[PDB]
Amino acid sequence: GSHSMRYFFTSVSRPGRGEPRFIAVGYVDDTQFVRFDSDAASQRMEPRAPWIEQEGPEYWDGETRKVKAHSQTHRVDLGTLRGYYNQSEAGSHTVQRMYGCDVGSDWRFLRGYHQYAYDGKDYIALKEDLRSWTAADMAAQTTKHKWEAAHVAEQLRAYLEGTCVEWLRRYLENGKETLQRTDAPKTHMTHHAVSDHEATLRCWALSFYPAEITLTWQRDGEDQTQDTELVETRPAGDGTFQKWAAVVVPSGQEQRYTCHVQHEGLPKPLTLRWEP
Amino acid sequence: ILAKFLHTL
Amino acid sequence: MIQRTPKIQVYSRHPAENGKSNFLNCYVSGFHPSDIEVDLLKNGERIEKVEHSDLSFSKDWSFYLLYYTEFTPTEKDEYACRVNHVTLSQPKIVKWDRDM
Repeated sequence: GSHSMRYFFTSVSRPGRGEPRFIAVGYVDDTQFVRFDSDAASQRMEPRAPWIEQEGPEYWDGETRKVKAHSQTHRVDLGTLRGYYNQSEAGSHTVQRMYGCDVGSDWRFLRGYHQYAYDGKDYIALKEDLRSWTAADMAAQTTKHKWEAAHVAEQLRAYLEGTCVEWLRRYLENGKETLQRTDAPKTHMTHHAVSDHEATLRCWALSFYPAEITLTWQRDGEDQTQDTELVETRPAGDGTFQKWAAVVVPSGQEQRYTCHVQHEGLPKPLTLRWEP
Repeated sequence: ILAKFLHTL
Repeated sequence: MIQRTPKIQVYSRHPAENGKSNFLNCYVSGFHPSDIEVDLLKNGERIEKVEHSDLSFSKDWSFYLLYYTEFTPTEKDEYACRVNHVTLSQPKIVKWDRDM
């Protein structure tokens, strides 16, 4: 399957005093591998996976230097965006950036990403061709003019199609025994009597990686969305994920219902039925 | 690894 | 000035059995802005050995966080997650239901 590398950057201005709070996280697929937080003591890019620990102290020097230049760029942005939107200094405000590359199952360049939001709303994003920009409003149109002038898109394209892709490959190779493994979900079904005539079947997917999954209920071979409830897929806290889906059914009719589970780690889709 | 430069808006 | 109220799930990392060491999680998502207060509670009282994940966010720019602490469930103990956020009138409390 495909793989992604992504970085996520959040900066929250502190109006009373001092510079903005800045947090950066790096991910390979659904696995966080690095981070920086401006309010931590180390003031360094820190490892969050055991496999990135094998990088030498130059790597940590280079990634610390870069991530600090990143927080300064976002510090300067908060102040430009305050003026652009003509906002006061009493208000806290937030910028978020995300960038990265996706590779297919041959690990070649598939797709690149660089997006930027202000106060939780789109501001500017690199289009999927990587040579032009989507600006959401006129302030962002001003930024787009400046970045066209200074050939920014083209630097990004070198990074997204080149550096990002080569470092992704290298991580997949050094985190191999976790990143290139896929953990199929451990599934089961529970029953709970609502009342004397209604019953609830809940289908569980536990312990799976990566996070993408689908759970579908059927009745007598047909999709059923009515009288069901999905939960958002949630992290277990040990690198794996969970999710469940449930359906309310009339008592005695449990065996009409089947739960179907699809996941990259399951050669074929799985089918659960209450009746043992 | 991170991008080498990040331009101000 | 666009505010999103956090969703909350409270759950264990493993199938919950009594006298067996585990992890109580409170996963908070879909909120903006990022400032948020999350506490785990044990029979109402706040637990202090509580760690949490590094702030990140979804493709709609809403934030999410995992708060967790080690615990061993027992027959009588009741657990809960307590969230406050500019968005809420006062704290939303969600009980740990084991089958969820």
